[PDB]
Amino acid sequence: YTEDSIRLYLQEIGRIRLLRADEEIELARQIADLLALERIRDELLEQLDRLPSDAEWAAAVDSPLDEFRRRLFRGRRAKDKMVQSNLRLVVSIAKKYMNRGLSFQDLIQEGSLGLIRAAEKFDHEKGYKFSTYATWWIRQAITRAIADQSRTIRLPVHLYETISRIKKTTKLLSQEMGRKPTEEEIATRMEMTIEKLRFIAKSAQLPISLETPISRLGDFIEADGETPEDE
Amino acid sequence: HLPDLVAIQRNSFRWFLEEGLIEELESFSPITDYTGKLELHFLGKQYKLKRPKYDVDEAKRRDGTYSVQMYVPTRLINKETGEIKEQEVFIGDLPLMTDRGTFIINGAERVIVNQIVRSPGVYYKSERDKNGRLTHNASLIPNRGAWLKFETDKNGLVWVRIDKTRKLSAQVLLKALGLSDNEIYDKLRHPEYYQKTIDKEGQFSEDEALMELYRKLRPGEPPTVSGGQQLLESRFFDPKRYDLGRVGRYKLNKKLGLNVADTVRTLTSEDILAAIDYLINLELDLGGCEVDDIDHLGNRRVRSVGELLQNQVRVGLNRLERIIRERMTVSDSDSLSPASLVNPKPLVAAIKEFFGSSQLSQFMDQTNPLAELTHKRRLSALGPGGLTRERAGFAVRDIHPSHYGRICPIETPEGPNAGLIGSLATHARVNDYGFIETPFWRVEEGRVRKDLAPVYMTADQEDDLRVAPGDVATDDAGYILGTTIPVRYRQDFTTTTPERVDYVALSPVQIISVATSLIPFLEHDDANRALMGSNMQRQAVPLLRPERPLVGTGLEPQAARDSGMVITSPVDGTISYVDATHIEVTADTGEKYGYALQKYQRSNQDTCLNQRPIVFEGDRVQRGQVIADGSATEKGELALGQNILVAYMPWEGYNYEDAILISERLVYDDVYTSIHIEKFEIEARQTKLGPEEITREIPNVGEDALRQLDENGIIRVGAWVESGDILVGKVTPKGEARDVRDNSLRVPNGEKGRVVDVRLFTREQGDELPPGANMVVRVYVAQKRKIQVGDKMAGRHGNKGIISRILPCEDMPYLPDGTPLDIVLNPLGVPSRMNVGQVFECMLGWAGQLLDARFKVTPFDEMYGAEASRLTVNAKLSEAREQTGQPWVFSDDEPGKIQVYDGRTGEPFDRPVTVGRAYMLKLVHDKIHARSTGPYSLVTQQPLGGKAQQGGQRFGEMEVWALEAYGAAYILQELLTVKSDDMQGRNEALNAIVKGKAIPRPGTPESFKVLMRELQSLCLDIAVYKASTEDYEEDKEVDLMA
Amino acid sequence: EQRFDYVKIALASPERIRQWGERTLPNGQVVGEVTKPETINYRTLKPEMDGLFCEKIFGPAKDWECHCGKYKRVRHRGIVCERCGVEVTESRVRRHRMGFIKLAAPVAHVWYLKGIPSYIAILLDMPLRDVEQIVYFNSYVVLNPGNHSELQYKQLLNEDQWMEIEDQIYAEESDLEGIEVGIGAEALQQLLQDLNLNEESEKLRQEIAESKGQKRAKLIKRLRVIDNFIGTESRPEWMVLNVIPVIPPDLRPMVQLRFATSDLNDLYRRVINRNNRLARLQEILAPEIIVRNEKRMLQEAVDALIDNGRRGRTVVGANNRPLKSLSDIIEGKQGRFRQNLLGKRVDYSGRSVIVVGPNLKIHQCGLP
DNA sequence: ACAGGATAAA
DNA sequence: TTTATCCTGTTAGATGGTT
Ligand SMILES: [Zn+2]
Repeated sequence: YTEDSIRLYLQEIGRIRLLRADEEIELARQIADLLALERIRDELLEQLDRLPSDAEWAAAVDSPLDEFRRRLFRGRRAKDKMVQSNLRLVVSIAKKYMNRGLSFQDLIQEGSLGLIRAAEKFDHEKGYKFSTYATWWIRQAITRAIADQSRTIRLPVHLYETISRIKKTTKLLSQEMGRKPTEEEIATRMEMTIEKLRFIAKSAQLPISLETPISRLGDFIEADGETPEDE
Repeated sequence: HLPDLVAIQRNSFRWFLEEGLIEELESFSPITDYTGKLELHFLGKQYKLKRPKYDVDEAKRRDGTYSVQMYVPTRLINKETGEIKEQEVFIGDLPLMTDRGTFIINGAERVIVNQIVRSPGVYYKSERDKNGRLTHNASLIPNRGAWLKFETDKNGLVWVRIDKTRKLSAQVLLKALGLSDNEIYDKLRHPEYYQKTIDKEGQFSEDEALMELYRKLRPGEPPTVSGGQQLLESRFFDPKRYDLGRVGRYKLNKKLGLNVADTVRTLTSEDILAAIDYLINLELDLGGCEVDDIDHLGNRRVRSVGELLQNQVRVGLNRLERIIRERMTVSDSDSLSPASLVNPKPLVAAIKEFFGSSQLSQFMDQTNPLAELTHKRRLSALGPGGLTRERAGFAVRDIHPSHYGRICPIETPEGPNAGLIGSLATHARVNDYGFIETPFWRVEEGRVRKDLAPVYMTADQEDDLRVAPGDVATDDAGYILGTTIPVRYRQDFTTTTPERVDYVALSPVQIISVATSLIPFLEHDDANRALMGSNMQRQAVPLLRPERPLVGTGLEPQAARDSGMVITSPVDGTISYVDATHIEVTADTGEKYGYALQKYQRSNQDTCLNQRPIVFEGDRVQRGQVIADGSATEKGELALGQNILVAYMPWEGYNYEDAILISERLVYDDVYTSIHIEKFEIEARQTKLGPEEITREIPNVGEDALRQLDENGIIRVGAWVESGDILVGKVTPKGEARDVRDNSLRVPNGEKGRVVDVRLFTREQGDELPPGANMVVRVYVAQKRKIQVGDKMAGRHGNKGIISRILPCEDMPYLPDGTPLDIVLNPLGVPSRMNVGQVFECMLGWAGQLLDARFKVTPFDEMYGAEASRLTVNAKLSEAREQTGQPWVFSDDEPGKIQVYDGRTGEPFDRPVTVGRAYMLKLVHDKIHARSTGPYSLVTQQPLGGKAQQGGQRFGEMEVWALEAYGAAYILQELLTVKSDDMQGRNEALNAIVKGKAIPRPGTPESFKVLMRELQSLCLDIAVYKASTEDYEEDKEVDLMA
Repeated sequence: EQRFDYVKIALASPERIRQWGERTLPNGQVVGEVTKPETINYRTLKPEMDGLFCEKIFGPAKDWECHCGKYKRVRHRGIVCERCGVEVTESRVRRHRMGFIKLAAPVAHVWYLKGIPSYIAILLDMPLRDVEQIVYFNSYVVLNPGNHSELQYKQLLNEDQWMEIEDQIYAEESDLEGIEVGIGAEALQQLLQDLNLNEESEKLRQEIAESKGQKRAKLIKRLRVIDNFIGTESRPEWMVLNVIPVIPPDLRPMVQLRFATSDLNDLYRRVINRNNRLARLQEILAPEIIVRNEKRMLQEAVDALIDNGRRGRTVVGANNRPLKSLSDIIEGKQGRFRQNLLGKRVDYSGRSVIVVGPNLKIHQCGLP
């Protein structure tokens, strides 16, 4: 009866055995069948402007309602197992950003979405291991989540990319010239105005908390209003 | 025999530079990736250092950092191809320690305090139950890592409690370590006591031992022998997660009696077995075992900048190694070079955080050289790894008999910090393990051997010897006089024959600090007033013309040579050039030496750090002769106050309860006047509307208030600024030409002086401006302050006071020669405070004035006679009386008292009073504050607090209780609502007062509404209701927020 | 002569929380639900539209000025804009309006869960450890014994035990019907809805009559809590939160010095992020473990918001210091009551050093 | 992280 | 016109934490 939540999640994960490549291929085939069936249903939804009933959906596949429903179930369970047995991969990738703005548990749950998408777009016919395709999606989901959920004043992804390129250019100039580059040099190298560079530098800052010891910061800030004297 | 006073701060940085950084680089040098293909080696024995950029003075005036760059050679080795790309990588910027023991961080002088902590090792303790027997426990504490607690139960059981988890019998731990029964049976001395535990808990084998250890440490997981093994290896055996330290190994070997090498710094089987054996023997009372005292200075250590830096560097290096491994495995190609592999951001961040934002690196105390000197010799019990204010109790804040000669028993703060911050004694020093030592002379057959060299000794060493104090008197050569001699044996005071004395302290002032060593006639003062005087000596203010005491103590020339503000000639020659800013001395036969003097600089506490020359042009100068002096020194030695005529008698109520009555000569003779320099800052930022401009085109201002600006919007050097005067003119682009808005910087209310420096820093000039700023202007304003009503004056013996009246010199009492006094002090404050030493100094100072002499009396001077101080003072006064020729100077009927007359009427007082020359100091600190209406807080809409923002005075709940006891209801209600946070009643009250009408009734203050909103936000349906008047109606919920 | 007479405090129902936060617009659209964890725009420094500082929910940032700039000046009073639907009024309303957050899954109020008396545990007559395990998804609970023989109402089932029960119920020969289990705060809500207070009160009174010792004391405490709920006419399942209130933005100010932000903004953002992710997981039919872990995360985030560090680990900030939650504001020597209600900083006050005036009279003072 | 594509807001 | 902001996809293999 531990109180830790991450350890409990890791235990819940460890109760699942890793898949094998043949198991991956089988599950990928069932997942593809489920995806095609879902696409058909979506077509029925466009035709009916409503959710099709199981009987209408079974009729759309010329399949007995029992056979159709069992096929649907198998596909659901296949996708479920594919995601479930790879959560360990999700944790292995998510542990590499535990100090960037999102807590470890948030990284895990955001990488789970990438794993789900990877399991939805895996192609067995490609002839590759699922652990190679899934890594890209897990990493992308975690990086996007960090870009969109790490700051109180959220910055767009293009701003993160701009800041990264500014850092790389600054390091390259420092290595080339053997000294710290100036603002004008960096602005010329980046082909952008110095005011834009200063704006990027100002927007990259982290907001300081009101309760920073100085005694707290929040007790030294005046209030917006009209002074009784000025009325 | 006093060595360098600030040496605890140098030795620890010399050590860090010599062998402190190397050990931490080498401890992490071999970095390997997971595939085992690439390896980074850091040849940390060859780290070079780049010369500091800028300079010490340039860093100070630019508001930068004084530092160097560290470059270590590295070699990336490919495990297969074997290509080795040798290179030198940038590691970080290391701030450097100046010649005075301090660091310069962001253009401010900072000092790293010394921390007194508990030393690593094994400590035994015996606890007694309410009704049970004595049970013994042992704690094993490393320099860094997890603790290992052993405990003995009431039934004879041995338990181990790794970390703070539940206990586990020692058998599990000993079997998990890989020990068979025979070895743990042989090493233990009394094996049946442990055999009882073996029988009660069952003999675990290694496999099940590791299983149970894993089960107890990490419940909820399936046990695994390898899992347990790894857990133990990471807990107590991992060189990078458990460090005993050199001191930890030394203490373990000394206590347990082992012989393990000094190089091994992790726990070993021998260690735990020994510790258990010692616990068993202590339980059974073997004879050579003893519980430990944690307040003993032999079980406590001092950490200084070297150790704390090492630890921060270690953390940064761990982060750097993680980054390196991440940016090494990912690479699918060996296109990496050691320069592109290391990232100095974590190490730079760790060093910057340690030197700028830690609570062990402190803003320097720089009021005078004495405060500066005692700030570098300070020992703290608080910080990251020590105590906390709420956890420190009575036992920790007391004096321990092991502090004798190592920590001053007098100099401490008063208040919440009493006993938690201490000061190193005069002769004490810290050895290479971290324990405070103190020197002694050897005594052979009752003879003190001052020919041999002082033997230093730690607290534990001097427990079996009989040590005599430094006030024992010896005859010609060295033999100790007397028949009984006080000694210390095993932390107790006894008396012995002087043939059984082992060691003698070097000096009578070996027990006190440097600030307490500067109090003459100290043995005639109480300890509380000695504390007050020593503390207040470090709040004195450097004066316009300093002056040496007449009754100095002998340590003044030594307390000023370490602050690094006095210039002495190292050369026995002649002086060829003297100037207010430069001195030059030509060696008798040799090269010329040149010195530059600081002029009207500014300290951390806004005092002045001037430096003036003493010598004249074409002067013969010897080596070690004073050439220049600081702001608080006269000729070599400390000078914090002035010698003034004092009389002890009551005035017409102006001496009442520590108040001070002075003369007007102290104002027009420029006694007790000082220079204070303040710094004002203005920032040109970039708003979304536009940037901010510094210019003289200020709105709503006339040309009569732009006289002293330099046609750029900034005031001129040498201008006199009064209150509200513009210093830097700035305009902001407000959004609503007639668009600029005025937020120019002005002098605060109650401030005036001359402008002495206007430094400008802009990004164009190559300066490190803040992230969003485009111009930083700094203005320095200096002023001369005279003594005035409300200032604090002090003496060296603990007598403080506030000046309440300044009399014209024809109203002050005068002497039988016509000389009016300078200060009148109440004698009612002398006998109840037991600071009689002030009555001795005055009298000796009187003699010193009359004999044109200066007396150096050392504390505890009564080892030579029965009453040495009184006899010396009386003899000096009689000699002054005979030399001067005036019989009224000294009287035999009343030695220290002479006749004094009244300046108002000319009639003598009924009885003679005590007059003399007293050495008084002027203390720092700007406290007067008042407010009518100003800024308010964000959430509660209550007035802000603080002098710098027109803040209000807090009306706490004790004041509310006081007003409730008076029966006041309208004063209380006006204070609580109309004058604090009745957001609508404040304006109505102000408007009624201005117009002259009556103040209307208040409403509900805003803090109550904030609280109701917060309680609703906590999922509570709390509300305010108005009761129904008639019968068949429901109560109606009242809307406050309207 | 006085506006209000008494202050009454009761258990907040979800309807009351929604009423506190839901306000209608002239267009007919209702507002008051915070849907996005966004505080302010980085470039325009203007609050977002469905975030923690929204102007359509809390009020205009600038008094008598619209969010889009269509309406300005006092002339337009009470005129809700059409382009963005913000009410052109005084900005002071930003410290009175609340708004709410609707939760994808119910959570438990930590005050009624982790307290010296555990009201949820006392009402359910269950040990606190079992209730905590059910809430934080460590064990199942038998919401209905159904037809099984060894299963009892309100019994904790481990994962392996529940799998064995699943095998039993999916056997072709099983007559087992009507067995129900639950995990999370939804199970607690169902158990709290099951309680019939009148019958429980009568049964407890009858049992107390024939009882003594510690058993009597425990039944007395249960009867006291049950009778309090009967008198207050409040349903005990209200201790399980379905919606939560949002504090007004001016009570958690985000001022610009850099931007200084209250810790409540971060706590609310955590709650909103986890709630939105849970909704997405429930929309794509995610694996059950992932959904359960997200529900546990939502419970922990709401816990940290209400009282940080009471149950689980303490949520630190940018520096390793605890974030100040809602409970930390109203308690302690630095709390609201003792720092702002029982004692205040007042105007028309000064402070200075005192010297002795010997020529003054006892009723006089010397003021500079 | 990085590249391509769609779009609307400045 | 010209960016500012959002959306989707990526194929060696990788699969339970630090303080
Ligand atoms: Zn609008």
